[PDB]
Amino acid sequence: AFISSGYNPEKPMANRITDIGPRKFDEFFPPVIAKNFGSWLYHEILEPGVLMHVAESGDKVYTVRVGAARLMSITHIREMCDIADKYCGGHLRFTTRNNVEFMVADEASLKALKEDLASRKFDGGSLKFPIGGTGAGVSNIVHTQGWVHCHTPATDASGPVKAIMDEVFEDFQSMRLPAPVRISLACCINMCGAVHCSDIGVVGIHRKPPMIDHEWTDQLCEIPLAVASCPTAAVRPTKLEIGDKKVNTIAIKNERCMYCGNCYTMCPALPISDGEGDGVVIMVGGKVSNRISMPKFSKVVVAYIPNEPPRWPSLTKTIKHIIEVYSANAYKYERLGEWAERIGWERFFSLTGLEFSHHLIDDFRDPAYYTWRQSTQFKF
Amino acid sequence: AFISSGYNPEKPMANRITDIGPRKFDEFFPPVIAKNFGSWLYHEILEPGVLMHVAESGDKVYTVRVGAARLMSITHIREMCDIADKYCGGHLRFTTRNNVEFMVADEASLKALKEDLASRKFDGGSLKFPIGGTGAGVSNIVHTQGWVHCHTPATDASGPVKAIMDEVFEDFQSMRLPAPVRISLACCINMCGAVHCSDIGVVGIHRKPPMIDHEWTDQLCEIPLAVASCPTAAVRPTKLEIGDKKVNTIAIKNERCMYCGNCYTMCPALPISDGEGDGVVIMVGGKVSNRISMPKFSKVVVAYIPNEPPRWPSLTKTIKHIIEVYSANAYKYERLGEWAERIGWERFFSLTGLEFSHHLIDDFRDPAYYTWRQSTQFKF
Amino acid sequence: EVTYKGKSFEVDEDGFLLRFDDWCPEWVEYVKESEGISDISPDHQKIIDFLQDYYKKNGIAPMVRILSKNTGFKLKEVYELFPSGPGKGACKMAGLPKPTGCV
Amino acid sequence: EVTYKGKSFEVDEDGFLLRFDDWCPEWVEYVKESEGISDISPDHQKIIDFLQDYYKKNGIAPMVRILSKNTGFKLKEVYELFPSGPGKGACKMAGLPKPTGCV
Amino acid sequence: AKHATPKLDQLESGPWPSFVSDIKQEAAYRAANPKGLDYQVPVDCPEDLLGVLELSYDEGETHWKHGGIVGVFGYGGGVIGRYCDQPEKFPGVAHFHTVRVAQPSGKYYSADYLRQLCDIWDLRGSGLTNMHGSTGDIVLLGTQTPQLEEIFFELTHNLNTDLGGSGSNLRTPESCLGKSRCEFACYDSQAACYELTMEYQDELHRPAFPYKFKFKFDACPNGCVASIARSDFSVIGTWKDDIKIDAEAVKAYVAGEFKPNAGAHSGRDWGKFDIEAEVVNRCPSKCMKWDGSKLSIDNKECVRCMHCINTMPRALHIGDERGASILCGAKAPILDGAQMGSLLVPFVAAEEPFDEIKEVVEKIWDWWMEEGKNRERLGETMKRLSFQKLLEVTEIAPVPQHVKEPRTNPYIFFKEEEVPGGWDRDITEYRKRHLR
Amino acid sequence: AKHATPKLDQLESGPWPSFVSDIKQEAAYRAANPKGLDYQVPVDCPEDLLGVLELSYDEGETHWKHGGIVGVFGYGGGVIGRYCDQPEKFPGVAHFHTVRVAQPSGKYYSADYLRQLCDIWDLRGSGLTNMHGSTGDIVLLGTQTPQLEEIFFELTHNLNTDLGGSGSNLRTPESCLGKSRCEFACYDSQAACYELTMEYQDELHRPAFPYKFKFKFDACPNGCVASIARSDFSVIGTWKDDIKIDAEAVKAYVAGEFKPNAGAHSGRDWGKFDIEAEVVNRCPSKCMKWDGSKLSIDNKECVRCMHCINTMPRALHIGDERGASILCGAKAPILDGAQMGSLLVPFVAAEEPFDEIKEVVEKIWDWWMEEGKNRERLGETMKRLSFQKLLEVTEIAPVPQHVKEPRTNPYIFFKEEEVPGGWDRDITEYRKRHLR
Ligand code: SRM
Ligand code: SRM
Ligand SMILES: C[C@@]1(CC(=O)O)/C2=C/C3N/C(=C\C4=N[C@@H](C[C@H]5N=C(/C=C(\N2)[C@H]1CCC(=O)O)[C@@H](CC(=O)O)[C@@H]5CCC(=O)O)C(CCC(=O)O)=C4CC(=O)O)[C@@](C)(CC(=O)O)[C@@H]3CCC(=O)O
Ligand code: SF4
Ligand code: SF4
Ligand SMILES: O=S([O-])[O-]
Repeated sequence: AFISSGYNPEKPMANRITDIGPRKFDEFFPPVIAKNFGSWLYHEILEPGVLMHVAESGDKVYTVRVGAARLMSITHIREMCDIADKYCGGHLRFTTRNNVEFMVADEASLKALKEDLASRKFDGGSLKFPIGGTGAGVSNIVHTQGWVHCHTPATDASGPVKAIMDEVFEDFQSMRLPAPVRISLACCINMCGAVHCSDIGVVGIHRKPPMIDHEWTDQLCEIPLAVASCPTAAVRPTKLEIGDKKVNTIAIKNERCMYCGNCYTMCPALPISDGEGDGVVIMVGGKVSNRISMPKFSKVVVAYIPNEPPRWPSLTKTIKHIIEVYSANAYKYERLGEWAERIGWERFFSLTGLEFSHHLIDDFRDPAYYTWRQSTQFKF
Repeated sequence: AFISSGYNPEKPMANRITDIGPRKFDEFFPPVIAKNFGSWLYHEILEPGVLMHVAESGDKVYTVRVGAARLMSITHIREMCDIADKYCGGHLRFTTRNNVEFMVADEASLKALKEDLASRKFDGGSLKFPIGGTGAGVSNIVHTQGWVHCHTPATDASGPVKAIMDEVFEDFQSMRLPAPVRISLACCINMCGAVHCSDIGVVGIHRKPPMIDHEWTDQLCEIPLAVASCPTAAVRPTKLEIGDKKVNTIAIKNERCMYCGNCYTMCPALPISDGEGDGVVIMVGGKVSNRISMPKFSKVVVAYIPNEPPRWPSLTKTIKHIIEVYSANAYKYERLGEWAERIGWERFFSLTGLEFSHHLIDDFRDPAYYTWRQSTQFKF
Repeated sequence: EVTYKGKSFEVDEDGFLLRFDDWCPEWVEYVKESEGISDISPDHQKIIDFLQDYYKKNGIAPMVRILSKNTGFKLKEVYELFPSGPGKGACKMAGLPKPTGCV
Repeated sequence: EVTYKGKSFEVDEDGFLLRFDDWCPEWVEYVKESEGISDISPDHQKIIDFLQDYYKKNGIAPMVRILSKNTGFKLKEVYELFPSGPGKGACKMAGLPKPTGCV
Repeated sequence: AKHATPKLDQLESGPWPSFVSDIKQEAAYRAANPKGLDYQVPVDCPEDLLGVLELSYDEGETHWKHGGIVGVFGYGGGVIGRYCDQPEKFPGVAHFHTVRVAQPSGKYYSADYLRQLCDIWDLRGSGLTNMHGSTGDIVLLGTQTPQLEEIFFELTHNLNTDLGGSGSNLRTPESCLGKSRCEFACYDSQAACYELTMEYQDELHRPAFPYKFKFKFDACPNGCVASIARSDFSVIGTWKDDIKIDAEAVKAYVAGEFKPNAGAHSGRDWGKFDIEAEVVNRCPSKCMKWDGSKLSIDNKECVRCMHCINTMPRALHIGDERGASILCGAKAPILDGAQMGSLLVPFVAAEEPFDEIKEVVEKIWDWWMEEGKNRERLGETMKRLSFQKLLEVTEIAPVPQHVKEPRTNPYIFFKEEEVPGGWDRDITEYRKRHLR
Repeated sequence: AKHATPKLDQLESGPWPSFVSDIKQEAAYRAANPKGLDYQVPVDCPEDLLGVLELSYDEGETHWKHGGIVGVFGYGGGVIGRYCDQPEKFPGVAHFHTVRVAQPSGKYYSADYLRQLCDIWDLRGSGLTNMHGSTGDIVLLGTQTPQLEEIFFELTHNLNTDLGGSGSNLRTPESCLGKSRCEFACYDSQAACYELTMEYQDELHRPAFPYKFKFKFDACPNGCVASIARSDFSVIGTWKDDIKIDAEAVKAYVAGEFKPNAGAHSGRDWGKFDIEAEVVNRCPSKCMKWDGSKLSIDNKECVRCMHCINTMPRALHIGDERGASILCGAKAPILDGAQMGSLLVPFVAAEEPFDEIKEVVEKIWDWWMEEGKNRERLGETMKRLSFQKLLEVTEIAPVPQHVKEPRTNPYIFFKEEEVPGGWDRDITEYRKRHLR
C-alpha cells in the first residue's frame, strides 16, 4: 500500500531540494561541549572506557565509550536514544572507530550511566554496550561490508569482527598493552578502511585467477578498461570461436595473475570468488600517528588463513597469539610496528613462531628490491 | 723499428699460453706476512699513515701507507721498487683505494723508511709519497678515466682528483674527523668505481639530449639495442628523408630524455658531450661498511656544478665546506650519511647552506614516492 | 525481458541493455520517462550520438571531461538534459555498457 | 679505405666494414688472416651465414647463447673457428656493425 | 521468509555486542509492528538478509550480483544499488540498496534528530544501518528503488539532511573531534570539514573527476581520523612556535601526582614514572633535556611528534602559533601500490573561512581534473607526472621538507631554458672537432 | 710532438703527487732513452697524451673516438682499444689501447716482479699505467694494436702472467687483504679470490654471459673491497658463535692504556674513552652491557656489525665458528637504479677449495645465463624474475633474513599446487549458485 512522501513522480524536479549538505557540526553539541569549545586544558582516563576533560573555566565533561557492532538496527539506535535522554540531555556521539560515547557533566550521572550501560544485554547473552576502548588496549575494529552487501569480497566482515572481539575482549576492557593495538579488517584488497595502516590488519584474498564469461565479455564490459585495470598486465583482448561464432573476449595470463580481483570490479564477466580458494591474510606493524616514529604501512606476515565461518578459529587464535608476544616484549609506548622493526623482522618471526614463506617476499616492481636485505646485519 | 718478442704472426696459435690467471696471491708475501698469515691478534695506528700488527708469535709488522695518483709511469713504479729494495726486502703493496703500503719488521727500518719517503718530491714541487690515509680522515679518491682515455665522460678524473686532494690534503695526513670520509669520482653516470656508495661522490652529468647522426644511425648502430638502452623509453626507431633518400634512423623525445648518455654508449651515432652543458653533480651520505648502520647509497645534494678546468674551484670549495660542517657536527664514529639522516635532510641543507632545487626530488618510477615525506615529522 | 511497441528488449535489473547491438531509436522513447525526460531534443540526440560514436570507435565510454569538451555541454547543461547524469541517464539511453567500479 | 683484389672497402680503425651492404664473399678472404684464419671451412660459413640471417631479420647481432644454440657450436668450438671470438672475429668477417658497450 | 541459521546463531554467544542478535530483534520488531506501520518494503527484509548471509557462510561466497546503478534525480552518486543473486530464494533482499546520508563533522547527535531519521527508515527501509561508513557517512542499509526518491524527499524536506558522496567525485569529508573535546587541537577541524563540505556540494553530488577524491581533517599529528592514510587531501594540525611547559606540572608528574599518558597504561605495572627514560630518551629528535629539576626543549629541532605532550598532557601543551600541514596522494593499493599523504605544504593558516586551504584544493583539482588519467587517484598522478609538477601547479617552491631524502638516482631532468644554448645542436659543427 | 700545456701546468703545484709531473718525467725519460731501447711506439707518446688532455681541458670535451674493438687471439676480452679523434694532431696517441693484466689477490708484489713488468711495457707501451683499475687489474695505459700480441706473448712466456677481464664476462675478482694482515679476517679471502679466479678462467677470458659479472671477497663486514656495492656476487666473512672478550684487555681500554679504535681518532680531542657511550650505547642491537667493571654481550641478538670489535680490537675478537654470507645483485645505476648485494645465503663454509661457494655461483650462472636478458645485470634479473626465483634456482629455502621487511602490497602469487582445486574452474558451475 504505497505511501507518498509528497514527492511527485510526474514533476520529479518540482520542489527538489539539493546541495544542503549535512547538519552543521555544532548543532547537537552538549551544553558543556559548546560552552568550552576549544578551551580544554587536560584530560584523564579515569578507567577503561571513561574519560574526563577539564576546561579553562573549570567545567568538566565525563565521557563513557561503549563498544558497538557498527552494523545496527534502528531498534538499537532508539535504545541508545533512550539512554541519551535519561542521562545525557539527549546527546550522544560516535567515534572514528564506530564506538559510541555518552557524555555527562557530573560524577553522579556518570555513575548511574555506567551501571545502566553495563547491565544491558541482548537476548542471546551478548553485552549491548560494553564499556572500554580507551588507552593502551584493543578498541573497535574498523571494518567493511563483507557478505552483507558487497560483490567483491573474499571473506565476511561482521562475522570475523564479532569472532575477533570475543577473543580479545579482555583487552577492550583493560589497558595492559605497551601501546594501543588497532585491528582493522577488509574483505578484499581494495582495503576499504584502515587495514593497510593498522597494528593488525586482516584482508580477504583470492588464490585463483578469475573465470571468463566469454559470451558476455564484449557485451557487459568495456574490454579496454579491464585491460587497463590489471596491475601486472595479465589481461589482454582476444578472439574466441563459439558455436560457429567468433567473439571479442579476454585472455588472462594465469602465471602473471595475482588474483587481486580488480578486473572483476571493472568487468562483471570476470567473476573471481571461490569458497575453498578464498581466505585471509594478516598484516601487522602499521600506524597512522606521527608519535615517536613516522606513520607506517602494515606488512604481510601470514600469507593465508582459510575462511572458517562462523567463528574463524584459526584467524582469531593467530591474532591473539600475535598480541600476546607483542605485549610480552614491546617497550612502553612502543607500537607493534616499532617493536618489530627495532628487533628485526627475523626476530619477530622467531618469537611469534609464524612461518616465513616465499609469499612474504615482495616481488612487485622496482620497489620490491628495497624490501630485501642489503646488509650482513642480521640475527641468526 | 719492429722488434718481435718471439711471437709468430704466421702461426698465431703456435706456442700460445692461455688461462694462467695472475701470480698466486701469496707468491710475493714479505717473510713476516707469510709466517704470521692468519695469526694476527691486534693492530695499532701509530700515527697517520703508520700501522703496526702484532701476531700470536709476538712477531710485528709495520706498515707505511703512502698516497699515489693511481695513473703512474713505470719510472715512478721503478722508484718505488728501489725504495722497496732498500728498506722492505723488495716487497710492497697497493691498497683498495690505490694507495701504496711499504712494510718492515723493525722500528729502525720504519724510521728510515718514513723519513726517506717524506723527503721525495717531483720537480714541480708535489710530494711523491705523502704518508697518510689511515683512520678517521680523508684517504685516496677512487676515480676513473675521464678525458685521459674514455669516450663517454662529461668531465675529467685525474685533474679534479688532484684539485680535490690538494684542497683536503691536511685530512689525508691527519685523523681529525668523526669518522673516515670517502671521496670518489666518476666521469659519467656509469659510475665506474664507488661514487654511489661514498661519503662524498662527484659524478659528471650532461644537460642536453644527444645529437643524431642520421646518415650513420642504421650503418653504425643496432637500432633495437639503442631503443632498449633508454631508462625512460625516449628512444624510438624512425624513418627520415635526406636528399631524395629515406633512411632508417632514431628519434628521441627530448621531454623524456634525462641525458644519461646510455644510448651513446650503445650507438656511436648518438654523440652527447657538450663543453658548456656538461658539469658535475655532488652526492653525499653513502657507505659500504655494515658498522652501526647498514650500507647506504649516496644521495644527490648538488644538481649542477660547471666544469672549470684545470682546478675546478667551485667543485673543490663545495666539497671542503661539506666536510667542514659534517666534521663540526657529527658524533664520534658517525659517518656523514648517518649524521645527515639522524638530523634530517632538511637540517643538512640548512646547516650546509646548499640550495634545495626541484632537481633533487626523485621522479624516477614507483620508488620515487618512497623518497617523499609521508609524515608531519619535520623541522622548520 | 522488457517489451515496448512490439519490441522485446533484454535488460538488467538497472534497466540497461545487455547488448549495444540490441539498441534502436525506440529504446530511447521507452526509457526516457524513467530518466526524467519527456521530449528528446536535438541536444539530447547530440549527446547520445557522441557516446555511440565514441564507443563504436574506442570500445569505451568517454570520460566526463571528454563528453563535455566534444559536446560543448558543460556538466551543468548535461544534468539539465539528463537529470540522473551522463552515466545512469545518457549512457543507459545510448545503449552503452553499465558504468562499473566503485560508483 | 682498404683495397683487395682490385676492389675497395670502406672500413674503420678496427677493420670493421662501415656498411653491411658493402659486404661480399671477397671481404671474408681479405680479413681472415688478420683474424687467425687460413681456410674458410663450412663450419666457418655456417656461423657467418647465421649472423647475417639473424642481423637481416632482427637488426641486431645475436647473443652468444643464441649463436651457439642455433649454430650447434659450443663457445669452445666457436673460438677454435674464430680465435678472436664471435665479436671481433665472426662479426667482423660477417660484416655486422662493430660490437658496442663496455667491451 | 524464515530460514534456519545454525551458523549465524553461534555469533549470538560471546561478550561482544552481536549483529545477529540485533538483526533478529529488528526482524521481530517489524513482525510485531506495534505502530501499525504500512511497511514500504518487505516486512521480512531483515530475515531474508540473515537467510542470504547464512547461505554465504555455508558456501563461503558472496551472493550479491555485480555492481548496480541506482540514484536520485539531480545527483550522480549517493546511492549504492545492490541485487541478490538468488532473488526468488530471498525476495526480501532482491533489491538491497544502501543510502549514504551526510553526517555532522565529528558525529555529535541529538536523540531527537536520530529518532526522526529512524522514523523515515522504519517505513521505507529495512530498519538496518551502518553507524558509520568508513568515510563518515550515515548508512541506511537496504531498500528498493521505488523508495529512493521518497526517502530523499523526506530527508531533504523533513530531516533537512542531504545525501553523501559516491563514485568519481568528492566523497563525504570527515574530521577528528578537534576543539570540541581535546586539548591537542591546533585548529577547528570540524569547522574546516563542514565549511569545505558546503563549499564543494556540486563536486560531491555530481561526479566530475577522473576518480574519487577525499578530504580528511586531523587537528593534530595524532591523526584521529587517519587523514594521512585515508584521504587524497589530508589537513593535519600543528604549531610553529614552542611547546608550553608548566614547571610545577612536570614536577607533579615526576612526583607521581599526575598519571603518565593520563593513565592510558593503568592495566599493568610499568613501575614509577621515569621522565628521563619515558620522555627525554624517547624523543625522536633527542631535543629534550632533564637536569634533575627542570625539563627544557630545543624547539627548533622538535619534529612535533606529540610524544612528550601525549605523555604529560597536564604539563606540556601545543604552541600558540597554530595552523596545519597539507599532505597529498594517500590511497589504497590499486593500482600502483598503497600511498600515504606526502607533505605538500608544511604550514598553512587554518582559520575560518579557510580560504588558504580551499585555494590549494582548487589548484590541485584544476590540474588533476584535466591531466589525471581515467580512474587515476591523485597519488598516482603524482607518481606519473612527478611531485615537481604538483608543486608547479600549486605554485609552491621546492623545499627540503618536501622530501624524506634526496634522490639516489642521477636521472635528472633540467629545464631547457636553464641550460646555456638550449637543446638544438648541430652535429656537423660538433663533427668538426670530433671526427668519426 | 711538443705542445703548450698552461692549464695542466697548474696541476703541478700543490702537495698531492701530480699526475702531470709524473707523465712529464716519463716523457723526459723516454726522450733520454738511457737504455738505448728501440721504442715500439712513438717516443713522444706521453707528450702527445698531455697535448690531447690540454685540448680537452680547453674545449671541455673528450677527444677519444667512440669505442674500439682490439684484442688477443684465443680471448674475447682483456684489451680496451681507443683511438684519438684528431690522430694527425696527436699521432703519438692515434692508437692508445689499454691492457688489463691479472694482479695477485690483495696486490702484494715483489720489486723484481714489477721490474720485469715495467721492462715489458717500456719497450712496447707508452710507459704509463694505472695501479690499479677499480676492478683490481694492473692497467697498462696506451699502446698500438701491432704490439698487443707481442705484449701478450711476453706476459705469458716471461712474466707468467695472464690478462684480466673485460666485456660481458666474469671480470677480474678481487679481495681485501684478509688473513695476510688483519685480525678481523673470518676466512681466507685472498685464497677464495685466487681459487675462483683460476676455476673460471674460461668464463673470464671468453665472454659467454648476458652482461658483465663480478666477484669480490671481503673477509669481514667492514667491506674493504666493497663487495656489497661493487660485485654481482659478494662474499662477506662472518662468525656464528660468540665474540671473544678479553676481560683484562677491556679494563685496559677503560683505564686508558689501550687506544680506542687503535688510535683512529688521534687528530682530535674526543675526551677520555667512555665504553658506555662509545660502544655500549652505539651498538645497533643494544645487546651489550657494562656494569662498571665487566662488559657482556647477548650474542644471539648481535648483528655482527663490527663496531665493538673495531673500537676495542685488542679486547674483542671475532668468533671461532667462521664462514661467510653470500649477497647478490649489486650494480651501478644503469639501467633500473643502483643496487647493493641482497643477502642470499646467511652462512656458508668458506674454506679451500671453496666448493660450497662455487656451487652457488654455478647454480646462479646456469639460470642467469639462460634467462637473463641481453645486457641485464644479475641484480636486474632478480628484480624482473623475482627474489623467489633466485632462491628456487639456488635451492635455498625462504628465510626471514632474506628480507629487511616483509612486503607491504597484497599482490601475492601462489603456486597452483598449493591451492585446493587448482586454477581450472568452470563458469557454468559457478553460474549455478550465482545467477547473472
Ligand atoms: C570501492 C568500494 N568501497 Fe571503499 N568503502 C568505504 C571506504 C573506503 C576507504 C576508507 C575511507 O574512505 O576512509 C578506502 C581506502 C582509502 C582510499 O580511498 O583508497 C576505500 C577503498 C576503495 C577502493 C580502492 C581505491 C584505490 O585503490 O585507489 C575501491 C575500488 C575502486 O575505487 O574502484 C573501493 N573502495 N574505501 C566505505 C564507504 C562508506 C561511507 O560512505 O562512509 C565502505 C562502505 C566500507 C564500509 O563498510 O565502511 C566502502 C565499501 C566499498 C564498496 C561498496 C560497499 C557497498 O556494498 O556498499 C565499493 C563501492 C565496491 C564497489 O562497488 O565496487
Ligand atoms: C663500462 C666502462 N667502464 Fe666501468 N670501469 C671500471 C670499473 C667499474 C666499477 C667498479 C668495480 O668494478 O669495482 C663499476 C660499478 C659497479 C658495476 O659493475 O656496476 C663500473 C660501471 C660500468 C658501467 C655500468 C654497469 C651497470 O650499470 O650495470 C658500464 C656501462 C656498460 O656496462 O655498458 C661501464 N662500467 N665500472 C674500471 C675497470 C678497470 C679494471 O679493470 O680494474 C675502469 C677502467 C675505471 C677506472 O679507471 O678504474 C672502468 C671504466 C669503464 C670504461 C672503460 C674505461 C677505459 O677507457 O678503459 C667502460 C668500458 C666504458 C666503455 O667502454 O663504454
Ligand atoms: C574519540 C576519538 C576521536 C574522534 O572520535 O574524533 C579519539 C580520542 C582521543 N584520542 C586521543 C589521543 C591520541 N589518539 C591516538 C590516535 C588514534 N586515535 C584515533 C581515534 C580516536 N581518538 C577516536 C576514538 C576511537 C575509539 O573508539 O577508540 C585513531 C584513528 C583510528 O584508530 O582509526 C588514531 C590513529 C591510530 C594510529 O596511530 O594508528 C594517539 C596516538 C597513539 C600512539 O601512537 O600511541 C593518541 C595519544 C595517546 O593515546 O596518548 C585523546 C587522548 C585526545 C584527547 O582527548 O586529549 C582522546 C582519548 C584517547 C583514548 O581514548 O585513549
Ligand atoms: S587528531 Fe589530535 S586534535 Fe584531533 S581528536 Fe585526535 S588528539 Fe585531538
Ligand atoms: S674486510 Fe674485514 S677482514 Fe678484510 S681487510 Fe677489511 S677489515 Fe680486515
Ligand atoms: O670495465 S667496466 O665495464 O667494468
